Amino acid sequence: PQEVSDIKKFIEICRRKDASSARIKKNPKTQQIKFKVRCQRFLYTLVLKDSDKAEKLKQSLPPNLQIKDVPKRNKR
Amino acid sequence: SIGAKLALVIKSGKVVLGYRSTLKALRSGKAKLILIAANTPPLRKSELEYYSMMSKTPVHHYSGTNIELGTACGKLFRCSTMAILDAGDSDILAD
Amino acid sequence: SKRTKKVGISGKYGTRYGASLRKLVKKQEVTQHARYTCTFCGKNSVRRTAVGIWSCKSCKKTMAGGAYTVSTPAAAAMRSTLRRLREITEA
Amino acid sequence: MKFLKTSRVCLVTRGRYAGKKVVIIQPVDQGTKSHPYGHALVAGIERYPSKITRRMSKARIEKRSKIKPFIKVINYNHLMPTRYTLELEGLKAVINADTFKEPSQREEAKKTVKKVLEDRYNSGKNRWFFTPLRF
Amino acid sequence: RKAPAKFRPLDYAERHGYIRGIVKEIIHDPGRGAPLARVVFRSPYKYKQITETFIANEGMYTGQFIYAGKNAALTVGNILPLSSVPEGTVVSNVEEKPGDRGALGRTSGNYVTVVGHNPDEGKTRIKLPSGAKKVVPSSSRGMIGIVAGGGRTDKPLLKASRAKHKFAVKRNRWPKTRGVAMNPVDHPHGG
Amino acid sequence: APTRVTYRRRNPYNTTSNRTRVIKTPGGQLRVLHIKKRGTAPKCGDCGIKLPGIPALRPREYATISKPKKTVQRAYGGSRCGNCVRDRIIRAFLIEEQKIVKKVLKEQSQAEKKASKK
RNA sequence: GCGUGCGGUUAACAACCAACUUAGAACUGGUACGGACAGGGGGAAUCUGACUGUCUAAUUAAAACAUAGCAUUGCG
RNA sequence: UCGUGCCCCGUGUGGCGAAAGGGAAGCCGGUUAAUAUUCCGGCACCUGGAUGUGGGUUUUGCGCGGCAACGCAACUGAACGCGGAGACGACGGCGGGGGCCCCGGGCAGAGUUCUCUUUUCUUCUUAACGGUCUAUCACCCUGGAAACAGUUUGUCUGGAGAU
Ligand SMILES: [Zn+2]
Ligand SMILES: [Zn+2]
Repeated sequence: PQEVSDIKKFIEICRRKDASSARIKKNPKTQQIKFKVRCQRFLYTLVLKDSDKAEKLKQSLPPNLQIKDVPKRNKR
Repeated sequence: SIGAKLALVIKSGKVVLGYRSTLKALRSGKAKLILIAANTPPLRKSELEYYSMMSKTPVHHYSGTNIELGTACGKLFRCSTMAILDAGDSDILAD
Repeated sequence: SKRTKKVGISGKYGTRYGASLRKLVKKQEVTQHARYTCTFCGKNSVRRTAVGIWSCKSCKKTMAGGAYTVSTPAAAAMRSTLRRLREITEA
Repeated sequence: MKFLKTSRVCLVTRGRYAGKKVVIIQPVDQGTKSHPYGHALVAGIERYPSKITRRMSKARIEKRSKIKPFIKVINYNHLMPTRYTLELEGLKAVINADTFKEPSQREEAKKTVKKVLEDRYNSGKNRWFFTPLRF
Repeated sequence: RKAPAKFRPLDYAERHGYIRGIVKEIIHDPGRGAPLARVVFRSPYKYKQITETFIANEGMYTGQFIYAGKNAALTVGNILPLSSVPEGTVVSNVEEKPGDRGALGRTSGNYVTVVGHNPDEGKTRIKLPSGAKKVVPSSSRGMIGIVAGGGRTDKPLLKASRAKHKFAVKRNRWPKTRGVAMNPVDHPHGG
Repeated sequence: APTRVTYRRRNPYNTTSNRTRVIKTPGGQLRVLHIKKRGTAPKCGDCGIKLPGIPALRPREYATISKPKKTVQRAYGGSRCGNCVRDRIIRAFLIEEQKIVKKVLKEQSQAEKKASKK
């Protein structure tokens, strides 16, 4: 697992061809949001403060990338 | 003879004791004499002779060790090589 | 503070092996555990590594010497007569 | 007498250029604020020219006769002075203290040193300076 | 133990001039009371260096240059043919015949004294550590000096454990039971 | 709470290849973790000191890291230390200078001998 | 918030935090106080083997054997 | 190309022999009646191969910076050599780190409650693999120390350069 501290680098990673899927994790106790993209070798995580612009980053993310919100319970 | 001259140079004139200060005196070019002990490492001895050859400085090979060179200087520590910058009242340079 | 009257380093043996043998081993133990002045760097840091092997801690030089002393009187006399024989041969 | 003068040939003993041969451009015995010690501004050879045999072609000769130079501020304790000298007025005031504060000035000085050293090497003189030290 | 303590093979350089080697290590050899010396020489026929193992004489040190050959100097650690040394010198690892790389005077504190020369037939009279007198070819080689580690037997062993530790690496039999302590079936002295 | 552990492999003996350390899992359990031996720092070929700037790894771990991590940008970098390189440079220069001096003196002696013979 | 040029060694002072030993004293119960457990009987000598160690698995553990030290012989 | 040859090199000789020696690389959670570092999910690593993209280097052809110890994502390297690692005893005390043990506060639960006990007990966890900031030794630069200094529980270090 790798952490990305640059929005531009995260945008290029999400536009890589091997980016199979993406998910959004919300931590309201910490008041943060996490964008996790699943590539071939590494899972890349971008950590942001919970904000409207952090929500609008979805619009800058590519459309063909299947993005989903993490549920409260990881049901097996 | 050489010990008495060195002791009077210690009393009157100016010296520097040690390899780095001797090299500094040779680089400055104000060194009047260089003394190298018998048990000095051969590489260091050859480098000191090369520095003195470039600076036109006489070299005396002290037959004693570094302990005896320090004792002849009158100090309580060893001394592999030294530089005499001022002869003072001695005739150690005229030899 | 002197703790033993005469056994010295041989006090580790207690009452064993005999007074004469303890006195014989004491001198070898003392001269083999003493520190010696180096003939290359002038520091007092030459100690025995193995049998007849004497190493200096400072300048990292290893010399071949006697079993319990750095130099043997036979070896020193050998060096003297070798020097005079070499002088005779060259002259 | 002083021997750490201009056009003095020295050997670098520490750093990335250890074992290389340099010529002293400017001796600073008193030191500066940035370097509070006796030091020197030197120019030297990073990549020596390769050997030339009698059966090589002209293109291979001019390819192997190239010299990669460098300029350096170096402490006196990291130099081994040699009795040889290399007097060039093409290297006269080629570098100063402010040369090393701008990357472009270092490139221009290295170009000038390369041209002068290549001319002196093609002259066929001072062969010890262009022969690499083996150690 | 890694390598036997032998001289270099007798070649052109040692037969006609000398060759310089450098002492890299002075090491302990298990089972032997004398330290060994690792000396590196140059191969005259190829680029690769050759490492040898000598019996270290007293006074040898790491970083020292030794010289082996006919024209080598009379200095401790130098290996010379016996024809090139004067009378009264002591040598070590003396070859019984020229080319066997050393056979005589090898243990610690021991040496061989060159008593005399007979150049008419090229012989050298030598004195062994046992007091015996021997005649060897004058081209036999020996290292100048005395074998290091002398005075080893002046210290009492003082303990069965120290005797056991001595003999366990030297493979000699220990402990030794007496023949008179045996049965008559086991020893002629049995009973 | 169970605080006692077991080996996770079939070797039950405390050998030098059987080093373990205690970890606590996210499941709340105490467990062992088999670990490799410590890497050894590469050392100078002349004096034997530890070479600074070079990582201490097991021998086949050095194949997975790049060239600048395994070396120091100097002559003999990653094989000899800086003091030994300086000593080598000074010794080489001084010995070559003395070789030139000895050749000059031998030529002068040969010329003097030729003049005496002639 | 750092750079100097000074000036002073009563911080010998304040604030906060911290754990286990050692010594001393009073009072008090008693048939017991290392209250169970745990845990040398001591001494005067003689013979004997120097000591540590080893053996007769399945009747003998020892003045037996070994040991270090000493002495002799043979071998270039 | 006298086309059906010539040159270079020396070091020898193969196999077996360790589920405790050496050795490339996997962790966590869950799952069965019975297997699990093997299955399932997530997240990794090693070895070997092929060939792209980005970035790097280069018109001063094979990087730049730092006095130095050296650093930085790269930053040519055959034969032939040198070196390091693999690779190493026993014992003694000292220091750092993990885990365990112990103490206090808090939320939740459980027990005790003639009387007392703001009480007693239980859960409160964070793997491999990575990033980043730091950690004894040692090394480098300045400078030159007796009124000797630094310093460990343990007396070693220093004009061969200490504080
Ligand atoms: Zn020394
Ligand atoms: Zn080194």
